[PDB]
Amino acid sequence: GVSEYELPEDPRWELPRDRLVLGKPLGEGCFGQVVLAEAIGLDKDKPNRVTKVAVKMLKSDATEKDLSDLISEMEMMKMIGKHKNIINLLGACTQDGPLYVIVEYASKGNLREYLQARRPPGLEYSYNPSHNPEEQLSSKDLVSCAYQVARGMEYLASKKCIHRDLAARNVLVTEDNVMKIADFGLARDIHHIDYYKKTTNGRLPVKWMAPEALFDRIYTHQSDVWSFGVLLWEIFTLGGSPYPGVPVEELFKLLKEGHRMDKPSNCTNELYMMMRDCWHAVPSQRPTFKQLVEDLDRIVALTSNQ
Ligand SMILES: CCN1C(=O)N(c2c(F)c(OC)cc(OC)c2F)Cc2cnc3[nH]c(CN4CCOCC4)cc3c21
Repeated sequence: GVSEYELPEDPRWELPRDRLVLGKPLGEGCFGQVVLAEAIGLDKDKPNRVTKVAVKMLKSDATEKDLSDLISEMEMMKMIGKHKNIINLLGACTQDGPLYVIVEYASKGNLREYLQARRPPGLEYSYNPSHNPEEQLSSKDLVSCAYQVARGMEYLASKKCIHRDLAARNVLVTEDNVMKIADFGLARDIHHIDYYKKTTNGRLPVKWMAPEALFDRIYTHQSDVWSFGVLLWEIFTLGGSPYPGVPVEELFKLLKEGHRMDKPSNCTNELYMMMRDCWHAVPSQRPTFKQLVEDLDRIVALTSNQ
C-alpha cells in the first residue's frame, strides 16, 4: 500500500489532489501511466487560473521498485532544474492517495508523430500516415527543431545528466511548437539489457545507442551526441525509422565496419556532415552539445523559411 511507504513531501512542490481535474490518457510505458489534467491554481499568485498539465502515476501492477523509480525520477528533475527545452517538473501529490508527479504538457505529441503528420505528399518523404494532416514545416523550422533539442541537451549536459536514450519519440512538442526533451531522469536499470525487446510503442532503442554503449554498455555525453545524430536523421526524414531494412543482429557488425546511414533526400551537405561527426567512431572526436548548439544557431539564421 502507498500508505505503507514514506513519500517525500516537498512543500514547494506539493499540490492537493482536489486541485487536479483528471482527463484523457496521454500514454503509458514500463509501469507508469500518464494522464492529462487541469490544475487549479498551480501558481500561488494566480489561484483562480487553470493550467493544462501532464500527470504521471503508477499502474495497477506497480511494485516497490516502480515507486522507487518514480520518486527517483521526480527528485532527479528537481535537482536538474528548469529549462525551456525539457519537460519540466511543475508539482507533485504525495499525500492522501497514490503518488502523482505533475509535469509540463505537450499537446502536439512526440517529435516523430509531429513530423509524420506534417509530411508533404511528395517524392522525398514516405507517406503521411495522419488522417488529419497539418501544415508542412519550412526548412528553417526543421533546423530549429534540431537547435532546440540540442539546446536542451546542452543544458542537461551542464547538469551532469546523461539521457542514454535520446530519440525523436523522447522529444515532445508543445502547443507553441516548443521542443521539450522527455525521460531524461530515468533510473538506469541495474540488470543487463535485452538488445532485442521493443518498447511499449514498438521501438527498438538499440538503434540509437552509440557503438561503445552497444558493445560495452558505456554511457557518456558523447554517446548522447551519437544519439542526437540519429535524431537529426529522424528530423530530416520527417519521422523516419533508423537503418531501414537492417535487423538488430546485423547492426552490430555493420556499425563496427564503419557503416552509417545515407543522407536523407531532403538534407543539406552541412547537416549531413553534422550527423557524420556525431556518428564518429571515437567518442572523443564527436562534437559536444555546446558546439552543436553554436553551429545549429548559425545554420538556423542562414536557412530559408520560404
Ligand atoms: C509520453 C507521455 N508523456 C509523458 O510521459 N510525460 C512525462 C511525464 F509524465 C513525466 O513524469 C515524471 C516525465 C517526463 O519526462 C520528463 C514526461 F515526458 C509528459 C507528457 C506531456 N505531454 C504529453 N503529450 C503526450 C501525447 N499526447 C497524446 C494525446 O494527447 C495529445 C498528445 C504525451 C505526453 C507526456
